[PDB]
Amino acid sequence: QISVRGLAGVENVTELKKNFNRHLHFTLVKDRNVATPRDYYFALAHTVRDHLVGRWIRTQQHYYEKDPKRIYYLSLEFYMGRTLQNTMVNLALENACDEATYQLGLDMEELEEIEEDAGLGNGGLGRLAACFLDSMATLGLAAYGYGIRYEFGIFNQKICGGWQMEEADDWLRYGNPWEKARPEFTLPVHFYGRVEHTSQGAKWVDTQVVLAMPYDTPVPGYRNNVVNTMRLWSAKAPNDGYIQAVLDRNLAENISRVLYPNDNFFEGKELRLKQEYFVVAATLQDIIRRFKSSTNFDAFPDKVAIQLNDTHPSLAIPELMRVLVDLERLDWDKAWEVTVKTCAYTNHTVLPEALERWPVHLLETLLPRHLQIIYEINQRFLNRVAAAFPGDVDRLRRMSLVEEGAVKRINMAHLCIAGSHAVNGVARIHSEILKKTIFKDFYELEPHKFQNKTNGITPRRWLVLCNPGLAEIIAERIGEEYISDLDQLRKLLSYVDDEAFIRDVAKVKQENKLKFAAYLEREYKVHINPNSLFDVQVKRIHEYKRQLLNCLHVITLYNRIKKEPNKFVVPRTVMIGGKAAPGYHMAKMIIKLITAIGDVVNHDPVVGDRLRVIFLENYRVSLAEKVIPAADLSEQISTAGTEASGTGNMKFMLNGALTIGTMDGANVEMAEEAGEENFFIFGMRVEDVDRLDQRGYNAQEYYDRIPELRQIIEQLSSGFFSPKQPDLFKDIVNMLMHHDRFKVFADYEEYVKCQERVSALYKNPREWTRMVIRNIATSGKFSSDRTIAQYAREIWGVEPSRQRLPA
Amino acid sequence: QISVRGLAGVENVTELKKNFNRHLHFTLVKDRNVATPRDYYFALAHTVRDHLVGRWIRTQQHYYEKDPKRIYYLSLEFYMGRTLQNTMVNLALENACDEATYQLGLDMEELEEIEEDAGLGNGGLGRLAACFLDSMATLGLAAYGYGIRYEFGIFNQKICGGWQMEEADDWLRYGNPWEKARPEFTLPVHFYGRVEHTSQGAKWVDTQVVLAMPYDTPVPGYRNNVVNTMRLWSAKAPNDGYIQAVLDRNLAENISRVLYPNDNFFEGKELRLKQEYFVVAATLQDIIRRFKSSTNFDAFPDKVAIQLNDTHPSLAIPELMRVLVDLERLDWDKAWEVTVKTCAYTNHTVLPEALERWPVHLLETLLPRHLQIIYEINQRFLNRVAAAFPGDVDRLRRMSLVEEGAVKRINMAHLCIAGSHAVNGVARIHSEILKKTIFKDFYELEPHKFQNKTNGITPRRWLVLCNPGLAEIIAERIGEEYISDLDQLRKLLSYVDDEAFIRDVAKVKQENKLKFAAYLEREYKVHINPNSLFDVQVKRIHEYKRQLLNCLHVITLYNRIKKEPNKFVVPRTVMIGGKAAPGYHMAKMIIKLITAIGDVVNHDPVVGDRLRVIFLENYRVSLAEKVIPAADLSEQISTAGTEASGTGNMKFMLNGALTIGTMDGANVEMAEEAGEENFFIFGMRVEDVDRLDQRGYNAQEYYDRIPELRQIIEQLSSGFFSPKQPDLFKDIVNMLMHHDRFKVFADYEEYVKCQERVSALYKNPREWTRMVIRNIATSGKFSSDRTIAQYAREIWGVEPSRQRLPA
Ligand SMILES: OC[C@H]1O[C@@H](c2cc(O)ccc2O)[C@H](O)[C@@H](O)[C@@H]1O
Ligand SMILES: OC[C@H]1O[C@@H](c2cc(O)ccc2O)[C@H](O)[C@@H](O)[C@@H]1O
Ligand SMILES: *Cc1c(COP(=O)(O)O)cnc(C)c1O
Ligand SMILES: *Cc1c(COP(=O)(O)O)cnc(C)c1O
Repeated sequence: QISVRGLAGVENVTELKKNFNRHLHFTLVKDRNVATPRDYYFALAHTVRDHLVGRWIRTQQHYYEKDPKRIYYLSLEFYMGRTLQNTMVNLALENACDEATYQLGLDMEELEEIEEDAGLGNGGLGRLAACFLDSMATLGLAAYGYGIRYEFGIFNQKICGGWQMEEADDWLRYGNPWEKARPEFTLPVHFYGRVEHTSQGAKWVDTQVVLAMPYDTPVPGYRNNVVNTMRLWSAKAPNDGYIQAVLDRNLAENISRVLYPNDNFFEGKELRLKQEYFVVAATLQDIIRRFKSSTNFDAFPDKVAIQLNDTHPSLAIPELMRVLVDLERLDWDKAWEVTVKTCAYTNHTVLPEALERWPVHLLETLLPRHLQIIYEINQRFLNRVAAAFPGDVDRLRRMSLVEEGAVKRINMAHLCIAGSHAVNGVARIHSEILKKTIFKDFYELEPHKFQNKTNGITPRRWLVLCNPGLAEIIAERIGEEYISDLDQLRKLLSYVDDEAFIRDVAKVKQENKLKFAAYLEREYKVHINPNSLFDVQVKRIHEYKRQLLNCLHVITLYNRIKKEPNKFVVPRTVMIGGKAAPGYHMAKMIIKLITAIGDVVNHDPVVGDRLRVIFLENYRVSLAEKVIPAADLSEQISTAGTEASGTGNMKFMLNGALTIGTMDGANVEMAEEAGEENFFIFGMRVEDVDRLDQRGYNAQEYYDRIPELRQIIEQLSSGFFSPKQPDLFKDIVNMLMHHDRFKVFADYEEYVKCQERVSALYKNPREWTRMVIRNIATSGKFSSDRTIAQYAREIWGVEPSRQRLPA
Repeated sequence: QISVRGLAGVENVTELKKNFNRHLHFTLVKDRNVATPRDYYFALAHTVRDHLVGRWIRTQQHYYEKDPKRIYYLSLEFYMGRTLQNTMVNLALENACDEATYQLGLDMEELEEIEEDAGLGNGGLGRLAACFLDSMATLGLAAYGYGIRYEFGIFNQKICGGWQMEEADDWLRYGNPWEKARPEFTLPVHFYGRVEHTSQGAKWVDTQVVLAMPYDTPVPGYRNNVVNTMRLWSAKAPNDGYIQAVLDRNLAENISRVLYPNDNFFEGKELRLKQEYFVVAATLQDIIRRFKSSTNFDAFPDKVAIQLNDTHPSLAIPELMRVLVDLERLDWDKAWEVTVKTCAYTNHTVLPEALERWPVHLLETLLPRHLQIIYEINQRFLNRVAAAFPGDVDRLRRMSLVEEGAVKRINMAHLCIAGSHAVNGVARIHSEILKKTIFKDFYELEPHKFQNKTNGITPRRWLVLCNPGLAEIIAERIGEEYISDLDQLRKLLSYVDDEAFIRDVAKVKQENKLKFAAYLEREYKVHINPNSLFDVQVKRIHEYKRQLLNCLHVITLYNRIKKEPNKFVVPRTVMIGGKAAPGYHMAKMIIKLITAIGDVVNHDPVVGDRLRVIFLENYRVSLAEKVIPAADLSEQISTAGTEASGTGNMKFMLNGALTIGTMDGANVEMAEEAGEENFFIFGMRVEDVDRLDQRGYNAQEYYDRIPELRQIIEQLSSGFFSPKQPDLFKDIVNMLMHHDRFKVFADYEEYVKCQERVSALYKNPREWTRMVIRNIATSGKFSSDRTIAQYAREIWGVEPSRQRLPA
């Protein structure tokens, strides 16, 4: 047992054991003679859950009595991962439960692996919402996460013949012990219909009704006895030939059936629009209901803050207006004032293919009243623009919420800026780019609205939970206060020359690598050398993230070895993992390329154990918790200006891996905090990318001047990596040579050179670890607690608290 | 008084004072009432000189008794600089003399400034010979420096209208107290004539005779009581209408009149050839004379080692053969064996315009016998090549000592390789380049001959003498042993975190900068800001050294300031100094450009004291001793592969300045010793340069893709820096754009970026100094004591000794 894992008191261990047996008997209806590991997992989950209830009920009762300003975080994604360990950590029950299960003759680690990941998200945006809920609870904010309870989350990825195969993520199959259905709070949501203009106001009639049933999941703060709520809505058909009518109920319930598996890509499908309005409509009614139970809505913004995670829940703006104007009968101007002061919008990308632009004909059929409200909002907004910039007709066209052309569309991002009192980017460089390019016109009109809130990650799940060994050696030196005040890691700088510490940090990493190297053989049949440098790139597969650049390097290393076999080179295990969106052809071709390279490299006798290429299958939160602690090198090589922030980069930094990356997103602030000398930065900066675009990017030029690059392209083209199918990678080569939007070749030389400097430092164990300590010691700024404290003070207008609520 | 400067004993101070007064009276024939500072300088010089005599006579007597192997270093250049302080340092008389002169009411520092530099050299090659003599004496080797006593050394440089003006360096005007004329050892040297082939051997007859009169100068080792000799020959006409015949004696004496002012450039003038044979002929007779007084010449190589400093003294090979064969009557094969085992050759450059290729018609008229011997050597050599590489006729052509064509020439470098048992480069990268390119054929034939001997500098003149403050704070921590065992500076690494040391190192530098900033106003009328970063590039003006790249950066800094005047930038004083060879037009245009930039930059009100451009006039050894200790940034930016070694770079490193440079010459080994992280490396490596040449260097490409570079070129072309003469710099621009052999534009971007990282570190005083300490601490390898110990053991076959000879 380690200190950070809490006390294993005699009274508590005894209590846990009896409650465990009580649940196994009464709850699971089983006896030790027929119970399986899954049954044991559930008995434990129910036991731990019992400890949350008391705090959950009192926290909510507390908010009712004190009536603080409530924070509503609306998101279509909450990438939660597993809940058992995180709950034990936040309640300081980990050692007690470890001990109790030990005494019952069970291995708690084994049971934890049985829990299904709650994969209600795609990647960064979804996991950010999850980290935020943890921090909001840890900072004592009266916050509520609101989203959709998808029956099927992100698909489970299977690799067949080196190709990605998708299969339904039936995460609710065995039940979810963490959620509590609240059928009594079911609310109606309207679709279609038409608008009627009577004497006293407009009415939305003849609508199709879909019920929204909420499921509440507890969100415990870190050892402060605060337990907030994440409310997820489930679609249900109202109860009102016969057989077919009953079977068609599934049409309405399909709304909460599956999570769209696109990350950073907009797909204008009706079902997706229905999901977006569904979460918005149910949530707002719940918000208003709670408010009226605290009617002049003038105080609404003083009691309510609604944070829009990207534009997905943007309909909250016109829906709030609809309710205040049509139902509460407030005048437009009063309603608009309340709406703007209540809403805030967070942008997460600048890529054009990711911005939401809904066809007017769709909103026209599905939400006729909202379209009218949007036109009105647009009308009044453009009048403000016209008055501020008289005669600038092109500005009017550029700022309009309505986009003209082949098919009229509504720019949801413009709608969010107009209807929010605050708009923020997620990293300094990203926020600046927003003001300089994408939202320049809006920034000129209302400079005060634009802010920055650099992303962060929770040190609970991303350090204590996944890397106990590191959290322990750190605690031994500076105590445990850093877990909820990560800035204290700075105190570790005074140990950079401490021989003992250096030895421990290195030891922890080695243990993590052995543990992971073992895991890889266990549940996947792959052997790797634990002494090699663990070079990993895990994140969704996308061209802008440039897994292809990583591939080029790997192939370069291979060609160099084959060129001079008996020459020494630092051993490396190159691990790449991530899912590709089902309809993203190029993403799927890249995965194939990666496995294809592995097929060649991993079986070349001459390479030996000096180079290994492994594709990490089904990358997800639970897997991230395993690979990150075991990494030595973190690949964050997106083309400068494309990765808004990135969060995986922060996880790696906090866990003892060095970073090789471009000056993109949060990498810039990370390098700034640790010192550029302690980072492996390379490639074009944003400015260099623009210059190249002015000039015109011609990949052929690099192909002609770099022999090693040429050799690689010719290997791909000739079928060196695809014997049976010589032209298998023709699309990739064609893209790289003629239409590479991300300039892979432009950063190749500097990337390869930078990688050489990495290998050089790895040869000096002591100095590599010392640099590691300098990174870990300055990763404090990247805690989501800092991020949330900034949102709270600069946007929501509430003060975070570290005060413990009574037991 | 500081410790490293020795003891100021009461008996010695009293003795020095009386001897000072004795010389002022009896030697200078003056009294205190009419004595000027110069008279005082001479009284002091004679007093210090008296202390050398006893040791000088005993050292030579010692070599006579013990009869060790003698080392003869032949060089046409010995860039000695001043001798007074160096002598006091090596005899540990500095404090005593400081005290004694103080008591007589005189400032010793003032008197030292009166001594004329012995400028018998151009640059690096000449100063290397000087450092070598110091180290050979310090290592107790029986070594003799042999050269020419030029009446006029390197010209004194005057800047008029921003242009270089040359004026005779009449360094002997007031007399040289250090030398001792030895008219009794005068030797005859022959020129012209013809060859007669009699029965028993060939005879060189009807020659013109020129006498060689030697002047001996003492070379004291560091506190070991060893005093070696530097013998310099002076040309004298034999004593045998009347008036004109007497006046024409000057024709013969013109041989030792002036030093050719070319550095790294071959000028095939007859007078230069006469100088080369003159030093060789007189020296060899002296060597043989001394040997016969120690006749089977089989032991000659066991008692004699002749080191050829470049090809300038290459005629030593055929001259030795001439003497052994024609005069001593040894058979050719025996004579050749002795010659090869006796001679060793050091190459100092790979630039084609620097290699000596003498026209056959000149050697034919001036040295008919030597030409015959050279043909014979060539003949027998090519027979060896033919036998080793049968049928390779092109190799025969490439290796021939005789070059065919428009005008037959003799490749002196090929002659040296054939007639020497050892050939060495002066830095690892240079030595490798010799084996891979320039002398590849020779390396293949005789791989054993090729070696490397990385250059070094003497820590006596280049640390103790010019930077007493630094030598003192170092001695305070690790003692004084490092002065003759520089590797001990490593011990300073354990003080890199020592707050006291950091403060002292920084303090010493600040004092040096104040001292120099003051000097600049004193004897030159220029004011500078002592708080700015001292950015200096001092060395001979040449295109390969790329002072032009430095200029481009300076202009860039200026344009950036003018662009954003109120933006903060680290203040800089950019100092550039160096002489241009009289006939090197481009070199003279670069000097003009530098002063022209200064004229604009230094008088722009907006720049203020943030940027200053100063051209250091008349750069020479005595000036180097002043600027180097005061530098913060050392510019060593030659195009990769062109600077064989460089030595100025080492001086700066030993004196606390950081280095920004290319991976050229010794810079590579310096970075390797200190760690690349503690060096500011940038630009193309040798390999990148070759790739560019394969491809074809097109400067226009850089001009088109870099706006800042374009702006600079257009400023130069339009006359921005030359109002009255708008096209004044047309030649420079034309060269840069169409025929730049050194690829200035190719390294511009990376250079400017690297300079930004320098400015960034300078903003952090503590970390800049810590990096400085890491440099100084690892500069040990660059002591000429290490270099000479390697020559001694690996080439000359003698063991260095640190044993003190009796008083
Ligand atoms: O802000 C959390 C992360 O959100 C990511 C994201 C943005 C979207 O518009 C859609 C999906 C998605 O995962 C950005 O790519 C990351 O850079 C950023 O760190
Ligand atoms: O070896 C001492 C230095 O000799 C220099 C030199 C070489 C020549 O062939 C002629 C003159 C001259 O000064 C090289 O340029 C330096 O790189 C080298 O460090
Ligand atoms: C942290 C995380 C991400 C975000 O990673 P980036 O590299 O910033 O894209 C995506 N997926 C999972 C499962 C994560 O844990
Ligand atoms: C050391 C020295 C040199 C050689 O300098 P580099 O930069 O190596 O060319 C030339 N001249 C003088 C006066 C020197 O002291």
